[PDB]
Amino acid sequence: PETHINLKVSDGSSEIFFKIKKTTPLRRLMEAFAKRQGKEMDSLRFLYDGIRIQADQTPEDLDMEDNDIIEAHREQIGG
Amino acid sequence: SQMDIFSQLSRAKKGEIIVID
Amino acid sequence: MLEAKFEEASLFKRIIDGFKDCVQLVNFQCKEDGIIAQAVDDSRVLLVSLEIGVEAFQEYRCDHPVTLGMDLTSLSKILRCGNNTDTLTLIADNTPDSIILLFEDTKKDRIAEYSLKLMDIDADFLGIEELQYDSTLSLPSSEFSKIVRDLSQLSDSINIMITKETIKFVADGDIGSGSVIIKPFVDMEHPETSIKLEMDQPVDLTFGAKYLLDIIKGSSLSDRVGIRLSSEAPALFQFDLKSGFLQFFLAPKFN
Ligand SMILES: *C1=CC(=O)N(CC)C1=O
Ligand SMILES: *C1=CC(=O)N(CC)C1=O
Repeated sequence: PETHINLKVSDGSSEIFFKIKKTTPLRRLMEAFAKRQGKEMDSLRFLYDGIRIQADQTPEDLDMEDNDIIEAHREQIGG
Repeated sequence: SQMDIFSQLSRAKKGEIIVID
Repeated sequence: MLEAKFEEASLFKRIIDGFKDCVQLVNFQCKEDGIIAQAVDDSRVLLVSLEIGVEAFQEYRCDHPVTLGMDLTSLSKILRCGNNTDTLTLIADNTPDSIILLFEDTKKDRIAEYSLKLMDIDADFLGIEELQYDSTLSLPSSEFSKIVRDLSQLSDSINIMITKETIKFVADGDIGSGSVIIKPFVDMEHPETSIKLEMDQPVDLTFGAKYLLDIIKGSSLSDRVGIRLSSEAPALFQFDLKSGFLQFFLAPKFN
């Protein structure tokens, strides 16, 4: 229930499913997704609800509901 | 000009998992 | 049969009052797990849909789906002859042609009960599968209200326009234009003041401001509003209530 949360990070091509405590900084999650991609952490941006997720923030204060999708795109000049 | 809500409803209708704690 | 008991007749009156700002008639679809109040505005452009969940009621019972087509005048008339603090009970059988409201003062053993003849209403035909949505934003409902009150002063129509990182509201009077541009944002200090945008398709619609002016009254009920627009589909505005959901479906205007 209140314990954890499950999240998907999709780069449009592939996915990864994640379990983390609602209070954990997303930094790790983001890094985990980056390495499993073989990309540089700073070469992609993680969008959520239209905002640009910041490594510092946690799912809790982002209003994250179970099985939310997080969008990773290449760091470029908008779509 | 405004349109009708129904004629618009008519026209309209017609495997890894990583874990961190 | 149908037996719906509100703890306070005023709760029901509040509902009836809300509706009386937009519509004359409501259809009360009573299903086994709550009631879905449905109405269409007189000019046939706005569609309101209220979902009174079961825990909203003091005691609910529906042995079989019935539709109670009511006239909001009549209903308000009956509600006068009742005290806001009385319990209210709607009583109907499996195929009604008439309903009974039953007011009950518990602290005195007073019981009052009036009949109401039902009628046929076309908002029985609200069979929207909710469809699907190019874009979906959500924002503080009063913030949305402020915007609407401002630009509705400029013009008879308002234009919403969504883009990968931009919601842009605009109105053009022959006395002045004006426009708001908002951007998805979050803060930890006040999470509930946040703007969430989920875009899949740039959208650009225009709505009659008077309708938007009705729609915004929902803000008293919910401190956030969800907006879902799609190219050629009615826009959805919706407010979460504790025991249900208020929803408007508004047709955009064509060019
Ligand atoms: C028109 C204003 C309002 O608040 N509602 C909800 C019942 C309307 O239908
Ligand atoms: C209370 C006022 C009134 O007109 N009626 C008849 C519907 C009442 O019950």
